Amino acid sequence: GAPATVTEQGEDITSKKDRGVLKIVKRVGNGEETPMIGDKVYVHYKGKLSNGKKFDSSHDRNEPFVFSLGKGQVIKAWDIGVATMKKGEICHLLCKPEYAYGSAGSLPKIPSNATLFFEIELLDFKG
Ligand SMILES: O=[N+]([O-])c1ccc(O)cc1
Repeated sequence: GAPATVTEQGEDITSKKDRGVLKIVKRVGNGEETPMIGDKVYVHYKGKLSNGKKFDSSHDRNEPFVFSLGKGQVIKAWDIGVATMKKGEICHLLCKPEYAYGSAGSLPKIPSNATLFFEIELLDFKG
């Protein structure tokens, strides 16, 4: 499935090149510009655990998730991953725990040492 495919066929987008965050672009977005640090970014997404369970989805909430890029308001993999996206892009990210919730996890839904899968759509970004 999609998690396996990004695990096996994704590109390492980390600065450390430690394969902690792997990406596949599913839909190419618009132009060349990506958001900048501090921008208000609007995304639709779903997240799955390695046991197949969907632990989060903005589509299911009928509202985008909104955050300021690069401020640690989201897991490291998102600050890194979303920063690589063009407006309109859809990508898959495979995030190892060191770029997600680590050994702590996030009660109740994210276990310790969890590798996470996301599909993310960048809807808009604004300074
Ligand atoms: O990926 N993330 O950092 C998130 C995004 C939204 C949420 O409700 C929880 C975690």
